[PDB]
Amino acid sequence: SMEQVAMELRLTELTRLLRSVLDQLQDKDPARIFAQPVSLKEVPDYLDHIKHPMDFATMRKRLEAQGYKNLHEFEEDFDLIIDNCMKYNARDTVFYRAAVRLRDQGGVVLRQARREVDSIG
Ligand SMILES: CC(=O)NCCNc1ccccc1
Repeated sequence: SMEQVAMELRLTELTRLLRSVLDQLQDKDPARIFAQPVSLKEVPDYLDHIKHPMDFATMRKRLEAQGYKNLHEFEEDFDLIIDNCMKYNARDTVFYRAAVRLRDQGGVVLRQARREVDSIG
């Protein structure tokens, strides 16, 4: 139907906007601490601690599959990256501190993205 095509066009455009957001957010992790999933070969007990792991590569996979239906779904995955890190790692670690910085610097990018998504429809 024409309606389904129009809907798919909107999804494609959302994916394009979210791709830009994702690149901007990942730029705020220059150490690439959150770039890949935590390896069970390196951290064997990780899944005993964290029930819903997330990372930028996994987000990018879901993104390119047009698996984010709205910004809220995207933000919930971004939030997992930060919240998981701030649970698993203690406050005086380079990991926790990177998560704080990513949260702070990313809020700016997400504040604008929320307005843009509301604007464009
Ligand atoms: C994203 C995150 O929580 N990173 C810290 C915990 N994972 C870790 C993996 C290899 C070596 C040291 C630590």
